[PDB]
Amino acid sequence: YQYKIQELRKLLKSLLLNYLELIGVLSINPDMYERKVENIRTILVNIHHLLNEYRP
Amino acid sequence: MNGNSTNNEQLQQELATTQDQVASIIESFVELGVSIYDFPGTPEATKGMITNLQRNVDRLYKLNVRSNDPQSSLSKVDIPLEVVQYIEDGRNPDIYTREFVEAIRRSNQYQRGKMHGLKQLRDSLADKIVDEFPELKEPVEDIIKRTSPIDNVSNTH
Repeated sequence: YQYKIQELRKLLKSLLLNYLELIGVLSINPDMYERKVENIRTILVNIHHLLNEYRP
Repeated sequence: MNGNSTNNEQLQQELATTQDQVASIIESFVELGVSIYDFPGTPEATKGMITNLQRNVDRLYKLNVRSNDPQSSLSKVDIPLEVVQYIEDGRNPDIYTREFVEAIRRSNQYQRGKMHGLKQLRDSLADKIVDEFPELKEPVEDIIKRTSPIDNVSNTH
C-alpha cells in the first residue's frame, strides 16, 4: 500500500493545485470552470475510492 | 460605420419631423379645446372645430404613413415597456437612462470588486502554499502564469 499512499499524496496535492487553478479561472473568466469542477470531482472520487480500497 | 452614421442622421431628421407634427397636433388640440370652452354657438365655430378636427386627422394620416413607409428608421428604434410606462407615471424619462446606466456602472464595479477579491484570494493562497510547500512552487508559479495571461482585452479601458 506504499504505492497507494504516494498516489493519495499526489492526489491531495493535485486537489489543492486544482482548487488554486479554479480560483485563477474564476479570476480571469468565470465560464471555463465547468471542466475544472469535473477535474476536482475526478480527484475527489479517486481519493475516496483509494480510501475505500485501503479500508479492508 | 458610414451606413450607421447616415442612418442615425436620417433617424434624427425623422424624430424632428415627428416631434414638430406632434407639436402641431397638440397645438390644434388646445385650440379646439379653448374653442369648445369659448364656444360662441355659431355655425362658423362649428365649421371651425370641424376644420380643427380635419387638420388633426390629416396630420394623423401623415404620421401614420411615415410609420409604415419603407424609408423609415422608426422601425429600427428600440423601445421597451419600462420607458413608456415610466412616462405614464409623470416622472422624467431621462432618469430612466440615468438610473439605467448607473445600474450598468454599479454592476460593472461590483464585478470588478469581485474580480480583484478573487485575485487577492488567489495570490494570497499561492504565496502561502509556496511558503508551506517548497516542492510545489514550480506548479504554483505555472498555474499563476497560466491563470494570469497577457492582457489583450484589458489594456484598453
